[PDB]
Amino acid sequence: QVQLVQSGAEVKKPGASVKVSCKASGYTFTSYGISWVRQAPGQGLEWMGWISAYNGNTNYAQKLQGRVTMTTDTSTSTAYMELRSLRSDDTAVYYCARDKGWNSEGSLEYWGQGTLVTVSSDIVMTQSPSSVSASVGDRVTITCRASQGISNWLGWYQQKPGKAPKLLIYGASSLQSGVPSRFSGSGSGTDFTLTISSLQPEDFATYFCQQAYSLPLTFGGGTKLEI
Amino acid sequence: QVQLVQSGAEVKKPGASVKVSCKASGYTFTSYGISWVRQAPGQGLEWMGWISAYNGNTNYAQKLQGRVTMTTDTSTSTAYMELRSLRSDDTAVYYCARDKGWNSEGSLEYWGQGTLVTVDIVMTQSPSSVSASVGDRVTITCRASQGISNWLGWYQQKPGKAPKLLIYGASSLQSGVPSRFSGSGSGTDFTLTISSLQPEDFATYFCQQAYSLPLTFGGGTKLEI
Amino acid sequence: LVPEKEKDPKYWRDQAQETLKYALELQKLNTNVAKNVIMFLGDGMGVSTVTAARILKGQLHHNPGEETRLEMDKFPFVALSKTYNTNAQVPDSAGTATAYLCGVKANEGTVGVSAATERSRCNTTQGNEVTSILRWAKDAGKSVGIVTTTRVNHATPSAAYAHSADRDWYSDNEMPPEALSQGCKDIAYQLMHNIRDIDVIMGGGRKYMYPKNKTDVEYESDEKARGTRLDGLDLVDTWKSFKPRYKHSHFIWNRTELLTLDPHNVDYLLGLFEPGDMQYELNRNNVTDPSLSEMVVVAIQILRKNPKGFFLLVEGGRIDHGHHEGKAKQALHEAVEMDRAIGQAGSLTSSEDTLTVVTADHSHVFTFGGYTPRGNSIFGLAPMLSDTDKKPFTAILYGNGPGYKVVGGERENVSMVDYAHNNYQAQSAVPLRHETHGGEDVAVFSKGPMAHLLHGVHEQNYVPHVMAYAACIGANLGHCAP
Amino acid sequence: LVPEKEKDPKYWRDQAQETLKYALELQKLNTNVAKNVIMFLGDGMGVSTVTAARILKGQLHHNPGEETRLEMDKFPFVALSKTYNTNAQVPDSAGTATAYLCGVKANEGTVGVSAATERSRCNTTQGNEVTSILRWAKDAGKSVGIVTTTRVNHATPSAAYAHSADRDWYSDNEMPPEALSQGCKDIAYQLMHNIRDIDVIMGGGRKYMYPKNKTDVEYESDEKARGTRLDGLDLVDTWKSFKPRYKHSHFIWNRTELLTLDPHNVDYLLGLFEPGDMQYELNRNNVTDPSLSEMVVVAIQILRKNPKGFFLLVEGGRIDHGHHEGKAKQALHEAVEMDRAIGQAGSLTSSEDTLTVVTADHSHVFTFGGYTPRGNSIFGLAPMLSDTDKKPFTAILYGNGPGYKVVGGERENVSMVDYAHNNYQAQSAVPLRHETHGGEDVAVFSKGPMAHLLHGVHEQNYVPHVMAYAACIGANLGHCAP
Ligand SMILES: *[C@@H]1O[C@H](CO)[C@@H](O[C@@H]2O[C@H](CO)[C@@H](O)[C@H](O)[C@H]2NC(C)=O)[C@H](O)[C@H]1NC(C)=O
Ligand SMILES: *[C@@H]1O[C@H](CO)[C@@H](O[C@@H]2O[C@H](CO)[C@@H](O)[C@H](O)[C@H]2NC(C)=O)[C@H](O)[C@H]1NC(C)=O
Ligand SMILES: *[C@@H]1O[C@H](CO)[C@@H](O[C@@H]2O[C@H](CO)[C@@H](O)[C@H](O)[C@H]2NC(C)=O)[C@H](O)[C@H]1NC(C)=O
Ligand SMILES: *[C@@H]1O[C@H](CO)[C@@H](O[C@@H]2O[C@H](CO)[C@@H](O)[C@H](O)[C@H]2NC(C)=O)[C@H](O)[C@H]1NC(C)=O
Ligand SMILES: *[C@@H]1O[C@H](CO)[C@@H](O)[C@H](O)[C@H]1NC(C)=O
Ligand SMILES: *[C@@H]1O[C@H](CO)[C@@H](O)[C@H](O)[C@H]1NC(C)=O
Ligand SMILES: *[C@@H]1O[C@H](CO)[C@@H](O)[C@H](O)[C@H]1NC(C)=O
Ligand SMILES: *[C@@H]1O[C@H](CO)[C@@H](O)[C@H](O)[C@H]1NC(C)=O
Ligand SMILES: [Ca+2]
Ligand SMILES: [Ca+2]
Ligand SMILES: [Mg+2]
Ligand SMILES: [Mg+2]
Ligand SMILES: [Zn+2]
Ligand SMILES: [Zn+2]
Ligand SMILES: [Zn+2]
Repeated sequence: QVQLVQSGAEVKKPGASVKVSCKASGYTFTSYGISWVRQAPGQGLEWMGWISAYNGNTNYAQKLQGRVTMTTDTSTSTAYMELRSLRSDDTAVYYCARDKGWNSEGSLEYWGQGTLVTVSSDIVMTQSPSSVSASVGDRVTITCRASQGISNWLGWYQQKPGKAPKLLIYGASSLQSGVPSRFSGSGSGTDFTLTISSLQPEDFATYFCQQAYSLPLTFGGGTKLEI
Repeated sequence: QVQLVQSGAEVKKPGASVKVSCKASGYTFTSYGISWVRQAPGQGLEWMGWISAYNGNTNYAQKLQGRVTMTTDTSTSTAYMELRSLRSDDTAVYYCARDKGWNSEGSLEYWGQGTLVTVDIVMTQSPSSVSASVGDRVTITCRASQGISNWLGWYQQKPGKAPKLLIYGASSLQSGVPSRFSGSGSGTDFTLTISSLQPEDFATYFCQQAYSLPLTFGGGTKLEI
Repeated sequence: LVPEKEKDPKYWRDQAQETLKYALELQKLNTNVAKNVIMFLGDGMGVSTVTAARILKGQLHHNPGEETRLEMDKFPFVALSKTYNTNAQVPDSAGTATAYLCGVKANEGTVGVSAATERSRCNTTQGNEVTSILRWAKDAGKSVGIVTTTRVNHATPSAAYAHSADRDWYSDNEMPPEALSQGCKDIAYQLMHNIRDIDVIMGGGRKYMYPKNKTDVEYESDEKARGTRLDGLDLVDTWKSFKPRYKHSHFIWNRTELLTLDPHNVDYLLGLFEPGDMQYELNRNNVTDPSLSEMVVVAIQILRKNPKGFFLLVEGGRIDHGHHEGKAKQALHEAVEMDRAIGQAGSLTSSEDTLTVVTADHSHVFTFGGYTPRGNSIFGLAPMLSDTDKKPFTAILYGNGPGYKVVGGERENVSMVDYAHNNYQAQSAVPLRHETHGGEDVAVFSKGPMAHLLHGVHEQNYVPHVMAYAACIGANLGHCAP
Repeated sequence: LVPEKEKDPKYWRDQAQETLKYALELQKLNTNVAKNVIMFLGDGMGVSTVTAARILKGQLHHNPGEETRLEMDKFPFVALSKTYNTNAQVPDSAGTATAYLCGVKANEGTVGVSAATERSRCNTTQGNEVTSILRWAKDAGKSVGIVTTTRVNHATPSAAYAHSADRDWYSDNEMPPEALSQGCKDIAYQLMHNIRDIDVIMGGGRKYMYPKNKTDVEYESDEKARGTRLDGLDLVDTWKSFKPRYKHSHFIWNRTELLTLDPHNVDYLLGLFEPGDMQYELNRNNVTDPSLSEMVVVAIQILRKNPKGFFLLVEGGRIDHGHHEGKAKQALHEAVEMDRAIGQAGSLTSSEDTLTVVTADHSHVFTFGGYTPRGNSIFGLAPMLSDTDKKPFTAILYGNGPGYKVVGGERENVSMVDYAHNNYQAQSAVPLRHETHGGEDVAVFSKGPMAHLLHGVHEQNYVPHVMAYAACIGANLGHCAP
């Protein structure tokens, strides 16, 4: 099926540029855009921008503007990031993600395997609680609140330690194909809820809520569902 | 194609019976009947009867009744005709002929090779003998003693050959025949016309009625060169 | 009414899924050769008439009727036909019959001839004749048969054997002397003379076959049932004299004989049961006149013996008369009887080698509506009174006809009369003596081999060009060519 | 009147043979996956209306018109649909719209629900709701477009996004207090708060989107064009609040803005051109009102950008309004405009991967026919006078309506008045304020991939399922199975 593969690690020096490549296979390259996400070690997800593979239009985050260059090559079906003037706090894991469709370009469906790079009026999304504990077979609920009304543009992601995030619910009410029906999502406007009726031993991970209303895309703080 | 094959020549003596077999191939045997025709040496065609291959019903001529029997065998697809008490005037050529369809059993379409054996509505034909050159136009008239509607058939016989069906219904041309031949008339008088004559069209022509039993053949017109 | 079982969406979803599965399995086309062809023809049977007949058939068995299925609704393929004439915009009977039987559109009032002829002129029909599908079937060795509930020399059946410049020349009594001088022949003479070996003929019109002033066998004292021919020829005697003496011809004229005969010993049949048009279905006599179903069954049994096949033409021709007179109950009842005959005929034959085509020649101005509730009788009043003159009105209405009633400046109060009678005429817009035809397209239902070639909206004369293609008869023999 | 070329039988024979050859070539079934689905819907377009429209379209170009072909007559496949409700014998708009858009037959007067709900009762709606084909298309990633010449919250369009127990609840002003007290919403609110990602919306109804007593833009001094919402909620303003800030939304309201857009720079479009129903084609304005063809073209150009397909619902719903008043010219011209829009839309797309279905929901009691000659104007008199009262009568007649005129005790003498006017009402049989519906079956024309599954006489709710099977969306995904 659809699969995205990146390059190896890059041990750089301050002031030196770094290039990250992501090659996709299993679909028509020009029909979907590619977004780029960053995750610091032990902190939450961060967004950098995206590039459309049909017309080449690019969007960059305002924080990292002037240092990120995004290019695409449809002949070999690859997407490249170039980053310049590396700082001491640029060490992270960089992910290339693919959107879902035509107008659902804020929902990152397929994710890359992650490249570990080591260096030598935005909508604020709040998530509660932070360190909820439970047991197998129980029912748990998690709440996500936005600073502004975002209609029904919200997505729920699950990330286990050492693995890429996985899309679970898009639109705050629609379950992604292949996800078990145990998970449920509800709410609209400002407050949203994600509920697990029957917990399982394979559902212990960290959960994020991401809004797709206005740029830049913002991820939730993360709720650690421990055992 | 459809083909009918008979046995060889049979010589007998008066009193002894004779059996003639006709095997047909190329069609569904039970869907059509078989008629038996006789031709004496030098005279015209004569009719004996027929037998239906579906139900087995048989019809025999009044002249030869009490001596002709007809049987059919659909397993091997054969028709047998047996004659008894042969006389000095029974020497002739016997033909097995097949009808054309469901309601047309007076038109004998396919004919057998003819087996040589050695021991009513009167149909009139005019002229007795007509002579013409190649490329000319000829017309032959056939008259019936009674009104026969459109039931008439025209046959052609070259010397040493079986009769061939040309026109059935007095107005319809048989498939496989050139459009040069034409047929017209109705009721009591009928005509057969050849607009252009060819060297391969010199033969003897007969007209036979399919109105009422027995089937009667014409006297024959000899179209010489 | 809303029956309980219909209150669940699962019922409708399952019904639609089953219909989808059947239509998906139907994709296997039938490319056999149509050994037999059957053509059912309803005079003046549009789409409103079909719907009303379906509702009436359903309600005759104590049902709401809307959900029921006619015997012609189970025919897989449906197409639409344009019925305009060369000379007229609103069709006729003779011209349309020529169109769908001979394959060539023609003027109005002319049977069996092309459009180059002029109506009621003898010296312009020479060389303009066209041969119908009956002649094509008979020339290929097949059997031919005609079954009608109207006269055997009416426009619709006569368009298959006759070539006349006027449809009103039933016998020489109706032909003007100018036509007699110029050599024209009436329709009955052509029926008995054109094709001399038609196997089964069934219908009415027994007074056009006898010499003038000859008493009828059935009606002794009726002065309208006597003969009309001026030649002096007994046409049934002529018919018995055109066939071989070693075959069987019967000439039955009632129902007892029709039931007595066995088709295994009959080769030619001529049935003339009524002096003129056969009676209505609701006015029929059980003892002495047979229904359409019995006649169709006997005709099929007689024609089935031919190994080459047969071609049968059946007409339910009293729908047109029932509509013309202005009575809807009668016309709907002959529509139901026509459907019953279709079912009976389809029971006998097999769909693997038989092409059945049900069609109509035109449509009328019959309408029905008015927001009637579910299960309401089709001959009943509308639920609400009129909001202008405060009087009830029925559901069945006619564009024009003799039903137009006005009593001293205001229309008739329907509650004062028995609107459920057999001889009730629905109200109309403009007063006439006979309600006209209609220009709407007609529906053609078909099943059997090569029945998928009638798909879209097409002309009428396309109908007889496909049947002849399926049976390898006529001018196109490419179906069974090597 | 009898053109010369039609006087020769070879012409008709060649025409029939060419039609047969095309039908034979058509035997190659199209089993591709329908990426795009287009559904044209003629409100109240039966079988007489389509043939009358064909004649009128032919005569508009100085032709006899009978032989001319509409853009929907070139569609290869034609089927028949039965249009009864579960509550009423004669159909309605809401029930039939539910039937052919959701796949489940419903009561008379309720939109989007099943047959278990009672009209004008909001507590029976819960748990009895049914989702339409628009939701199935949207849930598969396709684009969504609704184009109408009537209000966007009329019965026919609202049966695709709304679940209400009454049609007449256009806005909260029109709902009774008992329904409002039970938390029951109107249709204008549900248009904006049910599917928040409808791509293209085209139609009228601009006064249901604004608070009460708010002056209009086109009509400043008109007191009938003001707002009606008692909630004080600006639905146009809240429509530009449920969409991402990086997208483009326009809200055009006239033709000058419509013919200035760049469909490569537009993602969501809402067009409200009239306070209520859009004007007739004869009464339309050059400058400030676009026709159906332009709106369809722009909608298709906008929806074509999606690489997964689109679903477009085009509704020419002024035919019903033209027929209800008894004015035949307006209805026929609306049908002609609908045909022109069909032609334009067919020109834009390709038939190899687009399924186009033209259909209707019911039919009226419109009839025409008086034995009119060839080439006669469809709005002209009949050739002969009446047999009874000796007065002329027109060809077009209605079963019932406001055209019933009797001046002093005798029906109107048509020869005195201008019967070719734009606002002339044909004579009828029963005097009513409004012409009713009809119970006839309707015709369904289909074209495209898997277009042959609509073949016989079937129910109305069968129509959507086939589309859901062809586009591989909905509850039956067996077309894509390996
Ligand atoms: C049906 O027709 C047959 C004609 O064959 C009628 O039979 C004849 O009836 C009359 C009675 O007046 C007898 O005189 C004849 O001898 C009968 N003919 C034959 C051949 O039997 C029969 O009566 C008719 N049926 C009815 C009910 O009238
Ligand atoms: C049409 O006929 C009905 C039936 O007679 C009329 O209804 C009657 O009206 C009278 C008026 O005094 C009452 O006394 C009867 O009881 C009514 N009968 C029924 C069965 O309703 C009706 O009035 C007539 N229409 C008009 C316009 O007069
Ligand atoms: C079509 O609608 C547009 C609305 O955008 C009209 O444009 C406005 O025209 C008025 C004229 O008095 C100006 O005052 C506005 O500033 C215009 N608005 C914009 C955004 O340009 C346009 O006039 C309308 N067309 C017609 C023929 O009335
Ligand atoms: C219906 O109206 C027509 C005309 O619109 C009437 O025909 C005219 O009648 C007058 C009466 O004297 C004649 O002078 C005219 O010559 C007639 N023809 C025309 C063209 O005006 C007709 O008579 C009216 N119907 C009835 C029943 O009176
Ligand atoms: C037919 O006869 C009429 C009257 O005898 C004559 O006027 C007409 O010209 C004839 N038809 C033709 C084609 O000559
Ligand atoms: C005639 O037959 C019909 C139906 O077959 C039956 O209802 C009726 O009672 C019979 N008798 C009469 C006199 O109609
Ligand atoms: C539903 O509402 C109606 C009023 O429209 C009321 O009469 C009825 O009692 C209600 N049903 C229930 C179960 O509350
Ligand atoms: C504009 O409107 C007029 C009538 O007001 C009409 O005649 C014309 O066809 C319309 N279109 C154009 C392009 O003028
Ligand atoms: Ca009788
Ligand atoms: Ca406007
Ligand atoms: Mg008739
Ligand atoms: Mg509508
Ligand atoms: Zn007719
Ligand atoms: Zn008629
Ligand atoms: Zn309506």
